[PDB]
Order: sequence, then C-alpha cells, then structure tokens
Amino acid sequence: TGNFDLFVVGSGFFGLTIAERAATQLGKRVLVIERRPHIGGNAYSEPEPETGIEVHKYGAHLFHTSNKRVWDYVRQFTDFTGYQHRVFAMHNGQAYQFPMGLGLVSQFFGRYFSPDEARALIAEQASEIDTKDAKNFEEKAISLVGRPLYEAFIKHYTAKQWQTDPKDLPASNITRLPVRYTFDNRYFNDTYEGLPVEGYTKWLENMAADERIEVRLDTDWFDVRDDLRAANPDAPVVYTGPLDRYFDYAEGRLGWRTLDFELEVLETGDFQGTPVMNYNDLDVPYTRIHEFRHFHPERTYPTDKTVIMREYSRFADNDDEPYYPINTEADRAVLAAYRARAKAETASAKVLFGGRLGTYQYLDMHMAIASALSMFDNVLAPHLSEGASLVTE
Amino acid sequence: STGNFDLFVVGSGFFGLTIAERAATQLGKRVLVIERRPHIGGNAYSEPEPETGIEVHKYGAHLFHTSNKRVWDYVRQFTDFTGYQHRVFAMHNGQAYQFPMGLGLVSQFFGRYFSPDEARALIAEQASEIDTKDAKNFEEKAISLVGRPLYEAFIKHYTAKQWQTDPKDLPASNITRLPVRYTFDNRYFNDTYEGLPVEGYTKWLENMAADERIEVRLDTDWFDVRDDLRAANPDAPVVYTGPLDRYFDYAEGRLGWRTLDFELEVLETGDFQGTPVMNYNDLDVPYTRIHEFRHFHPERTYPTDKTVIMREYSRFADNDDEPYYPINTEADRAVLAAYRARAKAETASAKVLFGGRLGTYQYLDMHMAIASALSMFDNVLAPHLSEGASLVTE
Ligand SMILES: Cc1cc2nc3c(=O)[nH]c(=O)nc-3n(C[C@H](O)[C@H](O)[C@H](O)COP(=O)(O)OP(=O)(O)OC[C@H]3O[C@@H](n4cnc5c(N)ncnc54)[C@H](O)[C@@H]3O)c2cc1C
Ligand SMILES: Cc1cc2nc3c(=O)[nH]c(=O)nc-3n(C[C@H](O)[C@H](O)[C@H](O)COP(=O)(O)OP(=O)(O)OC[C@H]3O[C@@H](n4cnc5c(N)ncnc54)[C@H](O)[C@@H]3O)c2cc1C
Ligand SMILES: O=c1ccn([C@@H]2O[C@H](COP(=O)(O)OP(=O)(O)O)[C@@H](O)[C@H]2O)c(=O)[nH]1
Ligand SMILES: O=c1ccn([C@@H]2O[C@H](COP(=O)(O)OP(=O)(O)O)[C@@H](O)[C@H]2O)c(=O)[nH]1
Repeated sequence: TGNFDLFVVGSGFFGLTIAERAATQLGKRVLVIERRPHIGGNAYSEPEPETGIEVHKYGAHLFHTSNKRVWDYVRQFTDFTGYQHRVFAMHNGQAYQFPMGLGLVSQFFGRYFSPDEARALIAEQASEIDTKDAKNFEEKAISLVGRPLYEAFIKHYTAKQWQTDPKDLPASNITRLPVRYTFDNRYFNDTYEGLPVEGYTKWLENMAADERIEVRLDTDWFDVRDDLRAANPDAPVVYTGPLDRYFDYAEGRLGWRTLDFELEVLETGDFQGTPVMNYNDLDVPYTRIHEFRHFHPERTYPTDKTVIMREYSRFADNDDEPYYPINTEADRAVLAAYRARAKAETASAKVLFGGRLGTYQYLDMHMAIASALSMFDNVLAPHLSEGASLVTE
Repeated sequence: STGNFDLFVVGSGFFGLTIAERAATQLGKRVLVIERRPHIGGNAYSEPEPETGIEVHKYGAHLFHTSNKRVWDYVRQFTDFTGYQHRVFAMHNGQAYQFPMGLGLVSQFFGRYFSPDEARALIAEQASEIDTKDAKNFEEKAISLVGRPLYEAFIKHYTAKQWQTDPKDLPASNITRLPVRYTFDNRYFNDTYEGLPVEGYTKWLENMAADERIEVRLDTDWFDVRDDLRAANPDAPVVYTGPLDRYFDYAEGRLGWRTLDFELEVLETGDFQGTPVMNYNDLDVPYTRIHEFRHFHPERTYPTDKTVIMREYSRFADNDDEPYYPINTEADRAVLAAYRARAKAETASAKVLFGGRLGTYQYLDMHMAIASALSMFDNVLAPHLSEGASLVTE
C-alpha cells in the first residue's frame, strides 16, 4: 500500500515519538506497523471490566524525568498528576521503607541512626570494595548499601528478577535506585514526575492522532515489509522490535527476561495500601504486587473492590516477547555483533534501530523518548528533508 | 499622599495583612497597620541565621497548606511555592517512626506488616477496651479511638509535654488536625495545596504590605496611639488582631494560653536528622520537637558542613510570654464568652472588629487566618467601607 514517507516498526513510546515528529514537524506520511493487537508497547493500559479500574497491562509504569525538553514535549499529549512514586519492600513479614535511606536503615537495624551515624555504619559494611572500583552489580550494590542490606533486600529480589549470577549483571542496574542518608523515600530522584491524567493509552493515542499517521495493529513487519517498501522505495525505516530477531538470530540469541502476570479482582476496597509492594524474599514466586487503584484516587473507583496484579519473572524463550535486556558479559559480546549488523542495515537498507528492544538497552519511557527526539532532530529529519545520509558526519 | 486613613489594622500577621491588602488594592482605601513588634508578619516572620545563612522561623516552624483554591490563588499573587510536601517522623524508645499513625507506623510498632483490613481490625479491637461514650477524660477517649498501645506510645507523653493540661480537658478537634490512615500515605497534611514560599515568608509578607496605600508602624502599641489617631480619623473602623482580653484591660479575667520556647543551635555537621521535623514523644527529653531548617528548602544552596537546628519547648504563657495556643478550659470558654459579649458591644459602639488567632482566642493556621480575613472582608468590612453598611452581624 501507499503512499508513505516513513515506516515505523513498533508503536511504543520510541516508535510513536518518531511517528509524531515526522508527521507534525515535516508533514510526512507515516505508517506504523504493530504486531500486537494494541498500541503502546509495554506502556499500554486498559480498564479492568469488573471494577473499571485502569490497569497497566505489563505492570506499573511510572513516568519521571529531569529532562525539561522531554517534559515540555510529553505535556503536549497529556496532563500529569502530582503523583510521586514510593515503593515498600516486604522482607521476613515486615514492610520496609525503601530504597536506601534513614527509614530503611532504622527499621532494619532496629533503632534510629542519624545521617552521620548511618553513613559510618554503611561505610563499614561496604568496606570490602569502593564504589568507583566496582565492576559488577553485586560489587556496586554492596559498595552503596552494605552487605547486610544487600543480602536482605537486593540479593534475593535480584535472583527472582534475573535468575542470573549478580557478579555477571550490569553495575548500572543498581544505580537506577536512589541512595540516600535522609528520610526521603522517593523511588526516583528526578525533577518531574506524575501519572498521565487520562491514562497511558490515551497519551499514546494522542501521539498517534495526526491525520498523516496510520497505525496497523496485528501486523508483523517481517510479513509485510517487502511489498510495503517496494511501493514506497524512498521511505526509510525505524525499527523498535527486538534487535536479535530482526536478523533472524544470526549472531546468536541475546539473553532477555520476560514477565507473566496474574490479575485478580478482590472483594476488598484496598489490598495493600500502596501502589507497588516489592517482595524481596525467596519464599514467594512473584517479585512484586501492583494495586492500580492507588494510581488514580481522583477517579470514580469502587470502594469495596480492587484489582491487583502479581508479577512473575522468567527467561524469554523463543516463544516469548522480551521485556528486559540482561546484558551479561556474554550478551554484550553478542550485542557487539548485532550492533555491527544494525549499522550495516542502516547503510544498506536505510533502517534505523531504536528503543529498549531495538538497541538491547535498559531504557525507561523518558529515556526512550529523549533518544527518539535526538534521532529525529540529528539523523532522521535531515535524511527526510534534505536527503542527508543516515551515515552521519 | 499620607494619613487620612480609612482603616486601622492592629497587628501585621497574615490576618491583618490580608485585610490591609484587600482594603488597599480592591477598594482603594488608605490603611494604617499598627504593629507592636519590630518586624511585620507576627509569628510567621522568617530571617537568615547569620553563621549559615539558612532561613529560619524564630517564632516557630511554619508549613503552608490549604484545600481552598481561592486562598491558593490569592496567596500566589505574593509568592511562588516550592513542591515541598510536609512529612513528620516520631522518635519513641530510640526508634524513628513513620508518622502520623498509618500502615507504616502500625507495621513498625507492632512488629510486622498489617494490610489495610488487618490494621483496621487491629485498631478496632484494641480501641474496644473503652467505649467512647463512657470515656471520662482525654486518656480514656484517646484509648477508645486508637487503642491502648498506640495511645501509650505516641500521644500520651507528647500531649503531656506540649499542653501540660489534663488530656480529658483539651479540645477533641486538636487530634483532628492529624490525618488518620489505613494506607502507607505519610504526607502530614491532607490538603490539596502546599509548599514553602520560594523567597521565604518574610518576602511574601512584605509583598502583601507593598501597596502604597498601606502604611506600617512598627514598634508601636495600638493602646499608646489610638485615641489621637482615631480623633484625627474618626470614621475609620478598626480591625483588631491583638489579644482579646488585653483589649478590655483583662476586665473579665485572663484567657489561658500555651507558649513555646525555642533554642536555635548551629552544628558542625551538614545534616543533623535528615528530615525537617522530628517529634520527640518521650518524657526523657524536655523538648517536644526538633526542627532542621535546611530541609525546608532543599532547592537552595546551603552549606555542606553546617546546619541550624531548633529545639522546641512548651509551657504556660505567663504574663511576659507570647501566647501561641489557646488552652480552652471551661473557665476559659466562660471567660471567652464574657469577652465575646464585650467585643460585640465594642463593634456596635466603636466600630472595632475582632479577628485572627489572638483576637478570637482560636488557633488558626496561616491558611485559616487568610480565609477568615477574606470572609470578614467580603461579608462585613468591604460592604462597610464601600457602601456604609453596618458592621453588626448575627
Ligand atoms: C515490565 C516493564 C515495566 C516497565 N516500567 C517502567 C516505569 O515504571 N517507568 C518508565 O519510565 N519505563 C518503564 N518501562 C519501559 C517501557 O515499557 C518501554 O520499554 C519504554 O517506553 C521504551 O519503549 P520502546 O518503544 O523503546 O519499546 P516497546 O514499548 O517495547 O515498543 C516496541 C514495540 O515494538 C513492537 N514490535 C516488536 N516486533 C515487532 C514486529 N516484527 N512488527 C511490528 N511490531 C513489532 C512491539 O509489539 C512493541 O509494541 C517498563 C518496561 C517493562 C517491560
Ligand atoms: C509556634 C507557632 C507555630 C505555627 N505553625 C504554623 C504552621 O506550621 N502552618 C500554618 O499554617 N500556621 C502556623 N501558625 C499560625 C500562623 O502564625 C498564622 O499566620 C497566624 O495564626 C495568623 O493569625 P494572626 O494574623 O491573627 O496572628 P499573628 O501572626 O499572631 O499576628 C498578630 C499580630 O498582632 C500584633 N499585636 C498584638 N497586639 C498588638 C498591639 N496592642 N498593638 C499593635 N500590634 C499588636 C502582634 O505583634 C502580631 O504581629 C503557627 C503559629 C505559632 C504561634
Ligand atoms: O526491592 C528491590 C528493587 C530493586 N532491586 C534491584 O534493582 C534493579 C532495578 O530495580 P527497578 O526498581 O529499577 O526494576 P524494574 O521496575 O525496572 O523491573 C532490579 O532489577 C534489582 O536487581 C532489588 O534488588 N530489590
Ligand atoms: O507526635 C505527635 C503529634 C501531634 N500530637 C497531638 O496532636 C496535636 C496537633 O499536633 P500539630 O502537629 O498539629 O501541632 P502544632 O504543629 O500546631 O504545634 C498536638 O497538639 C498533640 O496533642 C501528638 O500527640 N503526637
């Protein structure tokens, strides 16, 4: 079919940022090809039929950023609530303040530690390694929170989530979490955050709203690309699906994690009194439980029912959609081969690669969007509007 | 010009300055604000601690919050607000507790996680020890509401320190100030809008007094200057926000108030307690709370190696003390009744209105004081100033 100026594979925040930018800022005709039956990638939301409560289909999505560029951009498509994310950690039958801060320290060690007292305590317990010298997840984690807290709140959660030796996981995984010596327990440390007032799916649909954008759901790129590109040969492609799958796993399989969920409607108005409860112990199969009513107190939610979602992690087999890049040293070697294939495909077939799946990177929503805005301004727009090379100067 | 005052306002706290600003800017009236202290703002006055430069509140820590959008929109004319949300922690038997009482405190104190339903059931059954109807005092009523363990831990001795009044003889609404939750929400206030003034309270207050039609007299006692000022401006009403009993020479007796003492101290550490306010719920320390002011403004560049803290002590307001909180004994409410009659008669004969915390013997938060002043303005003072309407009501 035609006519299109640009193809985008995948309708997550990366793909839709590209589509919206090309359509509105250049007046380009965009075709977005989505294999799932819905838009939005893993950020897709939908109502639970019984309660009418909006659920994040793939587990809680919390938006946060310190990038004002991004904040201004996304506010063109949605309003945000004043929500600030806080997570509690269940360990040995007790709910703990989390992440690292004077709350967690005083609870776990059984009495109040002042900022200076806590700094001294953790410094002793972390002394087996300095943070600068840390070379993997386990080392970095211990260097920041100390061995006792590492063993209680990090080690077993990480084992459930990754089922991978912590000495072979990336150090940057732990630096996602704030590390504090105050009573501050905000899960993020960014300037801006909140939840979309009308929900994620509305926000995503608003990004795809321009008349120059066409979205085709339930369509696999690899089934339709040859005839699509033949009819529109000038159009480049932005691919946001799994990187290894694009090349038919020719350089080996990257390790990914996937998730399963159990959604349950309960006959109580409030199951756990907080949106997300982490379960840090090996004795329960799920990593955390989401209770979505707490994300939108402003809505007309029932007061005698609630929807919760248990989250279970496992390896992405060949049958599964991947959710998390694992990035072991072995993975990173396979990734290097795929990055080489990707750059070749960009030069030859005018296919760009982006997003969590397209680049095998642990990307939050705001980082995917920043990345797409950059790709559009610096690489794609000059190609589309002056015929500049996708192999940039 | 100067003088030819249309309105006298006694006191330059948030109530008085709201009145003065509204009369000036909305009605074009000339206002004289008479203030006995050497600065405006009443107890909300802020200033920098000299050694650290950190902005402190010498008359007590002040946290702004409101659920009234009209009040919010009004105060934002004079200041911007940070995104600060107040949280308080409670020190008991050497441990820091999440506070106010919610799933955090419940889980910490009772030693395991309680779900919303489990916590509701727990509190209900412990509270069942005493029937609220049969409660003979503060202690029994507190127990009948939250149960004996929570009462004996976080309310009993803290209440004893701050009021030194029989808990059975204190207003029930006092505890209503704290939100009560079966969630993990520990945001101290329940109000829609809050934050700290970006340039501090004193700048906010100065902006309220900025209109050229407002003249302010500092270091001036209304009772020293009123006769000749009113003789020169006989038509001008008076909005009095000083002490109600002092106004009438304590003729009906003296109203009971609590006062606070403060000890400001600069410490050679960048962070003393990692949070703005720590309550001390136990009898083994004499102060009720410690404030650490750097945490009121994280957005500012404060010293990395010093901090200013302020210990708070509560006692009876003796004759030379500043009154902070009304005690409201039955003898007090009776004394108040007599003064309320005096006040109404004075409104009728002398065109004096009584307002604010001191003027009405009523504790008032800032947002309450501002709302009260806006209401007085709309219903009583502005129609009087604009149309000659009567100041007499109810
Ligand atoms: C469990 C989970 C929790 C998360 N929580 C947060 C959070 O709290 N805060 C935050 O900021 N971010 C969070 N994220 C990240 C977020 O979901 C996205 O990864 C982020 O928005 C990046 O989007 P993306 O477009 O790069 O990838 P995706 O959202 O995965 O979109 C890629 C799209 O490509 C589609 N696709 C794949 N192959 C094909 C094909 N052959 N043909 C057509 N379409 C194809 C896919 O169906 C998918 O829709 C979470 C992610 C996951 C998995
Ligand atoms: C320790 C303390 C802590 C507080 N903490 C908070 C808080 O966290 N959040 C919040 O919202 N509110 C708080 N408040 C309330 C806050 O101070 C309000 O702004 C205040 O109640 C406003 O009411 P007001 O203007 O009538 O009182 P005031 O602020 O007391 O002003 C009355 C003024 O009248 C002056 N005056 C009295 N007699 C005379 C006289 N004869 N002649 C001339 N002038 C006179 C006084 O000097 C004073 O300046 C606190 C109050 C106190 C005392
Ligand atoms: O209670 C927790 C939370 C996080 N993590 C570790 O920190 C990483 C990042 O945590 P995040 O909360 O960012 O994970 P996501 O929500 O992206 O799955 C996890 O993969 C774990 O390895 C942990 O060990 N315990
Ligand atoms: O840890 C606390 C905090 C408050 N209160 C009671 O609740 C009242 C209201 O507390 P607030 O924090 O509102 O007091 P303020 O800041 O006005 O002095 C206090 O007077 C006490 O009687 C208590 O018993 N324990």
